[PDB]
Amino acid sequence: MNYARFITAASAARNPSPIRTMTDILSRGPKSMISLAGGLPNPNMFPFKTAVITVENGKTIQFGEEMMKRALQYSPSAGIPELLSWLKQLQIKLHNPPTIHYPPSQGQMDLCVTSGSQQGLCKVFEMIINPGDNVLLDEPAYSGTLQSLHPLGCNIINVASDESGIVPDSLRDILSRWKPEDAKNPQKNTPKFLYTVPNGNNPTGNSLTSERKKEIYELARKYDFLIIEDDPYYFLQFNKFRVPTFLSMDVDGRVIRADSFSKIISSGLRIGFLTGPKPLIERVILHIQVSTLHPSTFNQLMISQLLHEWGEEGFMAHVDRVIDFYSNQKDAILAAADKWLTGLAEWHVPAAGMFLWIKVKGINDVKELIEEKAVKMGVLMLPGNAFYVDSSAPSPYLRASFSSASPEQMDVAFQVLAQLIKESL
Amino acid sequence: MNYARFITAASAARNPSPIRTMTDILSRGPKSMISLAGGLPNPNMFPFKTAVITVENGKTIQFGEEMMKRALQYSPSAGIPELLSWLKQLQIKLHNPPTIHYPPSQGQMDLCVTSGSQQGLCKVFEMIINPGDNVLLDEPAYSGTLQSLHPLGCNIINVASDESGIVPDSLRDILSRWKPEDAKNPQKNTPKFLYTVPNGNNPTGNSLTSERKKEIYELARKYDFLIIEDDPYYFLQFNKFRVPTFLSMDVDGRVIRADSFSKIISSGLRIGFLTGPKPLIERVILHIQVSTLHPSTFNQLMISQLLHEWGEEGFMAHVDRVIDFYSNQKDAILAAADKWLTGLAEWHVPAAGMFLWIKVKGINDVKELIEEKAVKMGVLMLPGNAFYVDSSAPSPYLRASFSSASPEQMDVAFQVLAQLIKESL
Repeated sequence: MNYARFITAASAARNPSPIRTMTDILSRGPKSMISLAGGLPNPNMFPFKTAVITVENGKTIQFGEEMMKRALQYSPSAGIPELLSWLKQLQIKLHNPPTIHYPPSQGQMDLCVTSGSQQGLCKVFEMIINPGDNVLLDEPAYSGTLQSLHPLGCNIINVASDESGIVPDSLRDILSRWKPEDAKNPQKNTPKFLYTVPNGNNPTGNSLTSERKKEIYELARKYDFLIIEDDPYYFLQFNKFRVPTFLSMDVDGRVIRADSFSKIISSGLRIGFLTGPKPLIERVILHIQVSTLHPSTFNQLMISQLLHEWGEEGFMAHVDRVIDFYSNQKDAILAAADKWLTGLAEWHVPAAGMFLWIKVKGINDVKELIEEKAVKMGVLMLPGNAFYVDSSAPSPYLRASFSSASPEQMDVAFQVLAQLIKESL
Repeated sequence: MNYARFITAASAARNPSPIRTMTDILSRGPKSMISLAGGLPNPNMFPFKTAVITVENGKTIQFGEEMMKRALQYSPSAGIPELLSWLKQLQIKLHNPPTIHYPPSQGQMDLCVTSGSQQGLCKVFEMIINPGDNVLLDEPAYSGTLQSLHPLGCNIINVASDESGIVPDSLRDILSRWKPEDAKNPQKNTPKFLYTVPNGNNPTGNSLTSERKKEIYELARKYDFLIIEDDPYYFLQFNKFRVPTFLSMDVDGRVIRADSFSKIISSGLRIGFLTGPKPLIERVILHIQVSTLHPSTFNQLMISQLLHEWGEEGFMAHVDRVIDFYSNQKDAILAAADKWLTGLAEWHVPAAGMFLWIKVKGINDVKELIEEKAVKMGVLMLPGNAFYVDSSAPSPYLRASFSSASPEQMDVAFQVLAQLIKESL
């Protein structure tokens, strides 16, 4: 409703970078006209000439001479138009956001392709946070998010969470520190946003329920804060009826969503995208315009041509193949845990994602148990300390990945782990 | 010497992001050991399987099944090791920096592959600048740099420049506002750095001389500021004895250099690199670790395999082919200017780069002359207003690109331009 409340002075001060202003009046109008105004290098000098990329369950992708020249040249900061248009239709199909036809100033849905979803998130955090600002999130959280927020000088207020994600009652009690009208008061420092990973949180594997999302959204309206929906495992849910997203219920235009292709299409190509209210997305684009400029044109065209030949049907079929693999991996690590860790640890079944979150009984810090008996016993898992703001506190938790291990390796790994628990206890 | 003076509180507060700490003790030591600690998605799910990329004057690049899996997966934040090692040897060959074997803390040379050179520059500006800080540069300057510095709240102090770049006498007079010891004084606000494009400045085309670089470096030592050497046209110099760089004379470890492949290899692949003192490069890497994470693995491997088969010899031969093309383009636009604009405008011969900088006689603002008689006469060039901090001031300058136009198009464009000058005058 008043987006200036969520934009720093520095972010609001950004102005558009003109690599389109004079290259603008060239297509339409006088088609026979000469322009010595662009800042583009001559692509005929570039050494790569054609490309052929094979695809499993898809048509081979080919860049001919002219397409290769485009792939090797600058492109628009928000992304190439055919990828933006395909992704916009995907978001309408999956989430039907209420904001599609809003006026720009009151939150019209807008998309920005980013160089990985984390780039979008980082520039969103930078857009909003002044030192001393209060922000809300649930621990344990992705260590990369915690390391991104740390230098911004915000106070991170932990919201309680359980096996169904954020607990609305905890959020409501935290917010009772303020009155709703304090959000309009410059002195009061009400929280600027709530950040969460609603599906398959890294490291816990837990996901929010539909009922809790509705409750949380009502609190976000009442105290007027944004919801940053960081959803990189949205396409890795094992339920296969997906819970409606915050974006799908965002009648106010207060949700910024980050989607990722890193887990289903490619992490190395560095292509994700943000969806959110136009005034906030515009601030991110302007920051991109003076940093990365745009995501790799080559990699966007690879993905765009894949997605267009797949169609939404082929995309969802690919998603379902990937879910099938990870769900079988999940069953396998749960079976190994059932056999070897029962009575020595506790865990919840992951609802989505790639990780199993294991609490060891009768030990206060597993960092000693793991890092010390590592090279020794030949097994390695990740201590949970890194997923809390205070990583120095002791943690009895371990994060175990099931993305790659074979059932044999899982059995060996947990056999070894079980013996150390019984020796250290 | 004291790098903390050039690092903001927020930048200094960044800590390493652990996507290597536990994936570390896996290669060496116990080679038979199981790790459930990584955070990598399974690359067998990714849909692209092989790639074949043809190369002019080079061997065809092929990604087989295993190389493709690597290209589609996360990689180190500073770049893939074989690209970093090749680029390090290139920098030693071209610049033999004095800092190669310094201790890390006193400026050991370090490299970071970035997602385009401008990303490195942006994160360097963000690393250094507090609101109110003073910075030095020469106008006219690249509009993207000006738009990057504007929201950071620094005072930009203009240093005089002529056809040989920055004028040392102007820099010395500006610096006489302070005493050298003021650089150690928290209250005095001596300039943090000098930024310049030393070869083929955009928009002027002018380049610094060797004698002036030595003078400028001595001033940077005396008043202890950094030199940010933004050199995207280093490989597009028409002289073909290249002037020694600031990096080549950096005995103190006070130079941060940005190199670009955007003009010679590819702008769309978004691959550049920073070279500088390890403590400052480390701050940039940590920021990358929470934003883009790394440059596209796929595109790095494309470039790395090209460069390794070329060798330094094949790389320099490619550079010389590109210089040959742009120098012939330069001769062509100068010929068209000689024929049609003589007596109506003044220009200096570009020493490097892609642009001709034209001053129109007897008119105060060419923005009216160009933008209004655009669709009309069918010719387009870029008003110079965008390359000054105060873009509202009138500018009699035009930037004309010679990267692409044919000699015919240049003749037509300047014929049209000449008539408007004679009608408007």
